Formats: sequence, structure tokens, C-alpha cells
Amino acid sequence: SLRDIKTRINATKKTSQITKAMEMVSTSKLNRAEQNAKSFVPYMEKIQEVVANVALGAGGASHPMLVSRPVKKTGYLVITSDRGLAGAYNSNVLRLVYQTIQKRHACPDEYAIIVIGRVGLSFFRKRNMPVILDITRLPDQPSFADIKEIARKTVGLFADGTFDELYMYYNHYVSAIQQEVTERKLLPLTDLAENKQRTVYEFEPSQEECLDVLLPQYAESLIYGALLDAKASEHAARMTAMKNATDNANELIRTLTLSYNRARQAAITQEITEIVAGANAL
Amino acid sequence: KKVAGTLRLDLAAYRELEAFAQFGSDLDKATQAKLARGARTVEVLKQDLHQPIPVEKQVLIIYALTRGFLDDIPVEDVRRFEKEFYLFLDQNGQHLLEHIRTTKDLPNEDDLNKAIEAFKKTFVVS
Amino acid sequence: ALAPEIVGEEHYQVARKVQQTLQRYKELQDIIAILGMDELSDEDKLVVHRARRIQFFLSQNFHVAEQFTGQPGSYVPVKETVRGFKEILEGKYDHLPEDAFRLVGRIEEVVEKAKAMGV
Amino acid sequence: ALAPEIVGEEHYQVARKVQQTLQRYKELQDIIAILGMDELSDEDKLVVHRARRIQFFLSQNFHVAEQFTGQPGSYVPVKETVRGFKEILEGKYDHLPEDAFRLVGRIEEVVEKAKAMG
Repeated sequence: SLRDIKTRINATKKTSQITKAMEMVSTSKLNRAEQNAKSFVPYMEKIQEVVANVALGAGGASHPMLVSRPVKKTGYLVITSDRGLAGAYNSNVLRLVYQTIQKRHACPDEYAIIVIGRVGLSFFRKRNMPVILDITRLPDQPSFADIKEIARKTVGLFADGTFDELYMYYNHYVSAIQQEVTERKLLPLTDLAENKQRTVYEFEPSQEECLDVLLPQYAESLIYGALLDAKASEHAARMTAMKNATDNANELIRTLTLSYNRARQAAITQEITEIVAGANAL
Repeated sequence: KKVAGTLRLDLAAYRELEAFAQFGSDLDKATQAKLARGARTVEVLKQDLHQPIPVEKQVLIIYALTRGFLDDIPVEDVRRFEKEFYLFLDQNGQHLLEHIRTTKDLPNEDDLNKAIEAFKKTFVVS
Repeated sequence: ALAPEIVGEEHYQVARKVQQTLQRYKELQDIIAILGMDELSDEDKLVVHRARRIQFFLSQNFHVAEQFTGQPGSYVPVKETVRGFKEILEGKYDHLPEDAFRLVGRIEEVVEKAKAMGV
Repeated sequence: ALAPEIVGEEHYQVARKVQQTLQRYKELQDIIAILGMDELSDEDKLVVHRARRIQFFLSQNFHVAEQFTGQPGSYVPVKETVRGFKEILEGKYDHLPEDAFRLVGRIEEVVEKAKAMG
């Protein structure tokens, strides 16, 4: 009936307005987060190339950050949203890590999960797999000091020897339209190669202690880089998901308006037919 | 007049907030609170068939609702909170009802809160 | 005739609770058309889940149908009906495939169909 | 009256391949809009390249447009229409840019326009 379709049109128009507004604000956070990441990208390029060339000289490959340890337990960092409507951003990465761990070994003792994000923590809790560490509701502009606490804890776990290998499962920003699930080993560190050019540390201190300062600092900076791309790609994923959802809302409103117009015009033409039938009958 | 006037404001404010914001899963804290108060409000206003409730025990349930004594209790259990409370209110609190019967007046707030807090000692949550 | 006096409390609670789940499913059908199934959670996920199965299990093979279709018909007692819909609402049989619940008499027949489909 | 016999099974088969190409383009640009061009493989990529050639070559140059824009006009018999589109459907002529096809009579007129343009 006519007054049935109008309520559906009105409610959909309100949801369409909510989705458009959230598209605007996600666009603003996407552009800022990409600029912020590009601000820390020269820091990553500079640090990576100095830490590698310094790390080669008299730093033994048996060093705890570089040498393998026979694998008993592995840590899984998983980076996830704190809020919904993000399309399939969380589901594609939770599902990828869930299948990866279960189909490599579902044994409860070997895996150890570390999750950044409420919907990730919610899925893992229903599954019951343990979460050694957690943090949530990070500011949309994340700063190094915030995630230094968790970064220093997780690397503290690897450095003290409680983990033998470490992984990260972040979505990655390739385009505004489309983004990819990705996986990287965090430690042990094996980008080592010949220097070509050599810059020397101080001669008096044993370089292995200096490595214990500088290489954990790099591993942390690698976590932070991954988090920056994760938050930027989240704001991209929400922007595209909210944009597509607005398109679906608009199409539906069109179809409903066509049916509402047809129903009203049918009612008015019936009314006019009654007026004619009265006018000749009298 | 005192309790029903504020109840109209509460339910109008949540009618609009729920009409749009319920579809999204998570909202602002202050809105999750107002959504909780509206859901409890509609559940506490459900009633049975051919069982009129005297005005004396209506004002005491609406007062318990608006002043926010029902936050601890779950939404499903409320139709039992009412059931077990009206029995308690005929086992204890007869003077409150007597003042309301002829005066048309809300009893002293110290004694009304003492009554509701004692019942909340007796009632067992699922 | 629906009235706790006329049908009894066990039968009444079930008539209303089933109507309550199907009415919520109509509300969810619109929002899933915009956002998708992936966006619903908790009480909205399980309503679509149980409202599909209930909507199919209200379908039955009539004894007069054997001329339109090759099938044998059934007669179902009221007790098996009220237990059946209670069991679907509890969710004891949630694992069975939604195909199985179509044109069937009792929950035992649904288990037999689902066994032949590899449960 | 597009009956397969009446047009001729060669005219019929060419016409159906043109219509199939434009219908696939109609859906395929929605897939490009929601996912992307770089989300599509090579053959689909060739279909969008061909569909752009088909849509522009379907445009024509005529006498009424002498008042509106001053271009002289063209005339085409049906055997020339089918011949030219058959050669475009094979796709060897795809080296000419999409800009060249904008308003033309015969594929040979496209040849004259393209080389001169640069």
C-alpha cells in the first residue's frame, strides 16, 4: 500500500544520509593518514640503510635478532579495526590468519596471538585461542609513543626468548579502490647482504651491545610502519565500503520511488473513474 | 505529573536516536546508554491481558524506571521484576500506597528509595 | 482460539515467539540488502539463521499432493508440531542443511533427509 | 526483421557479435567501476578497447550537420557497412587511436583522417 512504501523510502533516505556523511569523514582521515605515513617513510628509508650497513661490520650472524632458534612457539601479531562497516577488511585478515594457523597446526599450545583491535579480539575470544597482549581504541592519528609500549612488550617477548619466530598480518595499501591482505615475518631478521659502502661505529665498544640497542629500535619501527599502512588502508576500506553502500541505498530508493509513483497514479486514476461513474449515474 | 512528564522526554529522545543509529553495531557511549534506557522503557511498559494495574503501583514502577534503579537488571527479566515487585509492594509499603490513594501525592523520597532498595535485595537475577 | 486458556501455556508461548522471530526477519531483510549479511551481529545474525529454517519447516507434504507430485503425504499430531517448533527455536538441530527442512512432516524425517545428504 | 535468413547469415552473425560486444561492455564497465581496470585480465581488456572503437565508429557525418558544424557529410551502402565492421571486429586496425573514429563514413575515411592527424 501507498503509505507502506513511503515509510521505506523515508527510512532508506535517512540511512543514505548517514552513509554519505561517514564517507566524507573517512576521506579526510585517509588523506591525512597517507601524508603522515609519507612523513615517516623517509625515516624508514634512512634508518633501514644505515642500520643494515652498520649491522654488517663485526656483528655476528649468530646474534639473537638474526640467528634462527629451533621453532617451538611462534607469535602472531594481527592488526584490525575497532569499529564496523569496514567492508571485509577484518574478515579477510582474520579468516586468512585463522586458516593459516589451523591448517599449519591447530595445536593450542604452539600458537600465541597478539591482536590490535576490538573485532579481532572478539573473534579470537569466541574461538578461545589465547591473546598474550592487547591494545584497542588507538587515536586515528597513531604516534610512536603510543605503540612503543606494545612494540617494546612484543619485542621484549621475542628478545627474552619466550618466542622463537614472529609474524604480522596487516592489510596493505595498494590503491584507493582495492587493498590486499599481506603477511611478513617480523623476527628473526634476514635482510643482510654485503655493504658496498661501510660506515664505522665507535672503535671501543663491542658492536653486539650496540646492535641490541639499534636493531630492536628498527624492528619496532617496522611494526609502526605496518600499523600506519594498516590504519590508512582501513580508512580506505571504510571509504570504499561506505561509498558502495551509498550506491546500493541510492539504487533501492530509485526502485521504491518508481513503485510509489505507479501506486499513487493508479489510485488517482481510480478516483477519477469513480467521479465519472457518479457523474453519469446521476 | 512529575514522573510521566519526564518519561515522555526520555522516550521521544530515544525514538529518534534508535530510528537511525540502531543499524550500525557500535555507537558513542552516551548513545549506547540512551538506547539501553529506551529498550528497558519499552520492555517495562509491556503488560498482560485483562489484568489492570492500580495507579498506586504504576507510579512506583515508572518512578523506579526514570530514576534508574533498573540498570543492573537484564531486559528479558524485567517482566519478572515487575511481577515479584508488586507482590513485595503488597507485603511491604502499604502506607506509601495509602498516602497516594487520597492525597494524590508522591511520598517522601527517602522512604521510597528505602523500599525499592529492599526489594532489590530480595529479587534474583537470571 | 489462540489464548492460554484455550490452547494452554506451552502452546501459546510458542505461537507468539515464532511470530516474533519472523517479524524481526522482515526488518533485517531491508538492512542486509544495503549493507549485506557480513554487517549484522548477534541477535540479528541468529534471527535470519532461524527464520529461514522456520519458514521452510512450516511447509508440509499433503496427502492430496500425490497426484501433482510423486510424494507420499503425512499427518502430524499437535504435540509433535509444538515440540518440533520448540526444538528449532532452541537450536538443537541448527547444523542440518536448510534444504532438508522443505516439504517434511516431523524432525525425525528432517534428520533422515540430512543424513542422506551427508551429515 | 533481423531474421537470420533475411539479413543473411553473414550479416546476422556480424550483427550478433556487435550486440554481444556492447552488452558485455555495459556490464564490464560496472565491474571496472566497482573493482578496477587493473582487476581485469587481458581478453576483457581487449573487449573494452574494441567496444570503444565500436561506439565511436557507429557515429556518422551528415548533411544536416553542415548547418550545425560545417562538416560535409557521407553516404554508406549496407554492404560497405557490414564489410567495414567485419574488419574492425577482427581487430588488426586497432593501431589507430580512438580519437580518429569520432565521426566517419567508411573505414578508408578513418585511414585518411588518422595519418593526417599525426
